[PDB]
Amino acid sequence: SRVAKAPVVVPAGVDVKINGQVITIKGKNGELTRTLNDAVEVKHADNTLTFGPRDGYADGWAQAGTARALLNSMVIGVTEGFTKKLQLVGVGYRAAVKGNVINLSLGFSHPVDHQLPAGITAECPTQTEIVLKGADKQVIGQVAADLRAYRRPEPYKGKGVRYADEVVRTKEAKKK
Amino acid sequence: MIQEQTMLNVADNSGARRVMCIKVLGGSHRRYAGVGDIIKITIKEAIPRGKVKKGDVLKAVVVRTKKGVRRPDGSVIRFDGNACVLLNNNSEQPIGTRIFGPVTRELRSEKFMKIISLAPEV
Amino acid sequence: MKVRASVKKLCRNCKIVKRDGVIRVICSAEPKHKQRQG
Amino acid sequence: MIGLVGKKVGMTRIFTEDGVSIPVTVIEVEANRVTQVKDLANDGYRAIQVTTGAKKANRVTKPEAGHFAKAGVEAGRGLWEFRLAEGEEFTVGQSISVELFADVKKVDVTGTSKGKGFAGTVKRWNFRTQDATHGNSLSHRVPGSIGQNQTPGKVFKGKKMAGQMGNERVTVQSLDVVRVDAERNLLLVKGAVPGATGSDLIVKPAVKA
RNA sequence: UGCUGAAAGCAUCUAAGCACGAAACUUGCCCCGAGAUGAGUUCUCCCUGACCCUUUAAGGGUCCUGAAGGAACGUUGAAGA
RNA sequence: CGAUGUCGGCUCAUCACAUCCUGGGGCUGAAGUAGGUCCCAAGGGUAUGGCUGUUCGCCAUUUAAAGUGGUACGCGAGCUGGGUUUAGAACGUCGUGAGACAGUUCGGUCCCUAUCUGCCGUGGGCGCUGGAGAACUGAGGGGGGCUGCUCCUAGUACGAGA
RNA sequence: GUGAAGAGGGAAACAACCCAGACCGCCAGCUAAGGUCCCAAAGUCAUGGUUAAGUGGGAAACGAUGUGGGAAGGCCCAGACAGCCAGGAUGUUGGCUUAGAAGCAGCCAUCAUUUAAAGAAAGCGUAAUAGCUCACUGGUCGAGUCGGCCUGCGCGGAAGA
Repeated sequence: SRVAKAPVVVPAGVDVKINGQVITIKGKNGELTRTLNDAVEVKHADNTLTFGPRDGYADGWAQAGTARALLNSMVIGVTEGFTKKLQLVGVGYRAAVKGNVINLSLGFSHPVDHQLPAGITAECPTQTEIVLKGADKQVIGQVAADLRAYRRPEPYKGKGVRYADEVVRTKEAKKK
Repeated sequence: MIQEQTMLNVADNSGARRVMCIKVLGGSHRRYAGVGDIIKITIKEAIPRGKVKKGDVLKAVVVRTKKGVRRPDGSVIRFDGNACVLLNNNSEQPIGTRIFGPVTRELRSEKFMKIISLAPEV
Repeated sequence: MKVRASVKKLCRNCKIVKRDGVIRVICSAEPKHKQRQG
Repeated sequence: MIGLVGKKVGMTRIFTEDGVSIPVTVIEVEANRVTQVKDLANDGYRAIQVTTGAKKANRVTKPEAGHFAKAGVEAGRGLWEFRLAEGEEFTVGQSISVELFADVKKVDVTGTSKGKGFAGTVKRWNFRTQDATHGNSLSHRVPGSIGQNQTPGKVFKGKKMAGQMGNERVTVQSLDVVRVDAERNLLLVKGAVPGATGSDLIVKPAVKA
């Protein structure tokens, strides 16, 4: 019990429209998103959002912290979002976006042809930069990890979709 | 049909009269050959008044078989015996100068681009 | 790989995890360490 | 969608300057009545009746003509109800003939098979039979059975076993068209088709590439 | 392979919860198949008797009148033992 | 012991595994092309001739590729009857000797008028609640399927370069 | 001892093992070992304790932040653990051997400072410099946290017909 009673305190214009178990959210940076849970009971006021136990179910304050976490990650989503961190690396490798589909040249005999889930969009401010925009913290991290999954870096190559965070694996040997 | 370690008849001059077959080459896992297939040959007696030597290896093309040519002319085209024409084992084209009979336009296959310069049906 | 039987840990560089009955050691000193047990 | 029925008439040659004479099979077709559709009124099945078969009755089955449309009754030698999918047709009267078909380039062809002699195992599966030279009495071509050692107490039918063949449908997902006459109802197709002269066939425009 | 996140204020491919993944599996399409007694579902067709006897919410008999269906002849078949 | 035809071959099923090419992914004292080496995966593919009665093994020649065990040492009322251990005989050795012998070799007749269960085909009966004619659905079964080269990816990735 | 050469009751089918001994009968009747959710007659009993594997219902060695009872140690309420912010410097060129050492392939010594504060050692990054994560220490949230012991209980570890 460290944050499961902590009231979140949302900014002005964040209204969090609630119907029993159903909680919906919208704001100046995020289009209408729906959430649903059966493990913990949620009550809301003008700006203070409050989770807690259910009758007949056990240890509810240990789930209320998790239920608070994923919802407060949408409060920031619909107001300011997250900073850009996803990039593309490799010779001739480039991205473009048309509606819900990303066209990606990755040294393959097809252009990957990647489609987005619901409540997520993509932008490339340069041919090597990828900006994923939604309201759920999960969908952006799932699609980033699915873009990451194409070929993966390879130990002497280091090429594909990567983060703005250096990983401590690099080879420089040996030549036959 | 067409066997290894078995003699084959010659259909051109100065290349002896019977020559030994060692490999039937050709298509995927194939243990036989027919008209226009290529064969690996070895010569032991040579007949030294021709153009071939004793103890040497050659490349040949099948020109006569009893089964003959099956598709391109709307009728089967059969020939007499079981016979081949000898070719240069590197530089291609015939080593003799008097090919017997008309031969056939079924020899105009992807394995031959210069054969069209010869005076038979090819 | 090596499959081992029951393995003790003693290295700060291994950020070890467990999933679906198998252990991943997640090394950056020798990334070829891959034994499925711990 | 369209489809017709006909018979195998025989073999012809179209000729070329490339020396090939090219085998081409002749079929004569009949016009299709397309009298009525069965469409979801009771039970989930959908079907369109082409009928077209007409045989002198004496004889000839009753219920396979027991729900004929408000037209002159012609039954026997064909019904061809099959199955319908995503066709959104007229429920009554959508008749067709060969002037709707003469522009077709490739067809899908169906017919029925007959037995290969005794069938059994040899002509059923193309198997080899045991030899009779310097061995074997009365045990050369006998059809055999699903024999296996009893150590498991149950039988296993994994060996391909004796029985009957044919009496079923056979089909072609694409065949090229060669020659057409929409006055003689002739459709000439590239190469060969099942059966011999006078055998019944079903033909429609191809949907496979 | 993964996402997000508690137990363990970190971290975590599992706890609550969400996305993937094999040539195989369930399936596509072709054939056989409801003896599938778990007896499914549908289209079609047809018969509108009296009196008597045996304790019988069921049978037995004699005539009256007869339907869908069935039996089956020898010409016989690519149905073929 | 008051009777279990044993090993090799021809013929055909059933189960499994720490895998020969194929699936999905990593490692190298892996730059790339390839072989190699590990994990899950046993669904698909699964060489013949030569010496032998066979195998092991050696040998020959192919190929993408030439994996294996268990089952009454899997199946002799399907077939075969060479191996081996009771007819017989010979070359040779050895014993005082009937003879002995993986010391060889040549041979030595393993068979059958399917009762009854199963399987295949094919007739006949019967419960589905008045009786018949014909279809639709699909519990369930069978089929699926492995591979070189070559065009395209691209002489791109990697590499003086090959 | 038991069967051998013993009926019944119990025990998956397994002479022996555990109850108790088998003259005959009844519109009867009590307990023994054993059992009492279904299947199979009697508690899905009352109460107390522990375990969460879906265990127990095959298993050795062994490893890992699964869990009650009991007794103690280290740290701890200007304050612990985890975390985030901030440091990552100097005396000093680390002595011996040497090809070879900025602690970090062999050997093993040995003291301090600037300071709110930072190691002749913990582990890397190199040609060095840089720099990075910790030790140590400061700021800050705020109660148990660590590693073992006794008595009990989970998890896998664990391949063939």
